[PDB]
Amino acid sequence: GADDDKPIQVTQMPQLAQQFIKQHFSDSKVALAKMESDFLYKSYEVIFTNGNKVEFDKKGNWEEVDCKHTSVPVAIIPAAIQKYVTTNYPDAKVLKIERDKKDYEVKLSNRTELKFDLKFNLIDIDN
Amino acid sequence: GADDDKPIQVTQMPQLAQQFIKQHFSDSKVALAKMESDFLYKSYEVIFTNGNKVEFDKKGNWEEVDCKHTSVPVAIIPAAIQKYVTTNYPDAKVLKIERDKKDYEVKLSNRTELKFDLKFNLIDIDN
Ligand SMILES: [Ca+2]
Ligand SMILES: [Ca+2]
Ligand SMILES: [Ca+2]
Ligand SMILES: [Ca+2]
Ligand SMILES: [Ca+2]
Repeated sequence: GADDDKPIQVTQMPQLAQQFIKQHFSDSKVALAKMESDFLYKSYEVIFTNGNKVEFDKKGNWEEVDCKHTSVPVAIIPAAIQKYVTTNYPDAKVLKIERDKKDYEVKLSNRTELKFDLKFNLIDIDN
Repeated sequence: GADDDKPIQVTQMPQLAQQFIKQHFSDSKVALAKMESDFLYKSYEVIFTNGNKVEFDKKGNWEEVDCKHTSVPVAIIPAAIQKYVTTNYPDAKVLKIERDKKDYEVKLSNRTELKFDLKFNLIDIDN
């Protein structure tokens, strides 16, 4: 829970996560890194000085990239999802992307939320 | 996709969905009901005249209750989740709840989003 939050240095994060930050957020500055946990999970969150955030699983694989203050770096977005978005919502940016073992969620700047299965088939549009 | 939306009467929705509306939204008025679909899914959405929405799977089982204009009827919220929310966020209402085959998402009026597994163990807090 919230009481279990533990601030850490970026160097205490999994190496996969450290690499991801360097790869995609080289131009951003880290405001706070923490380990988030409860009885049955552990994750890592990094918040940048512009308010954007990335959350990683215990292995350092991203699970949430929330760039609502700018937009999500395109390299992170699966090509089939980027094509769907740029075809059908050409005036929107992707503000957040999430993934788990079953789907991707994408939140657009026009407030639409899309969900895709792991084979990038559309399974929900919410406006 | 958006082009496939098909407006319908509420009586064309699965009976489980019709029952859910009557059970929990007796005081609301239906503005629009539709079948939503793409190649690999079908769902049903009902929007009320106050802007709240419920989405159901093809069988009429709710998957999203978005009551951001009021709050989610408490009877819909699993007891363990209601207890977590009312303990740790006593000033918040639940504005949306979602579920799938693996987790529940809950969005609170203070903008916090919580995720629980199907056994109601906390697996994410996002602020
Ligand atoms: Ca939908
Ligand atoms: Ca939905
Ligand atoms: Ca989800
Ligand atoms: Ca989190
Ligand atoms: Ca998260």
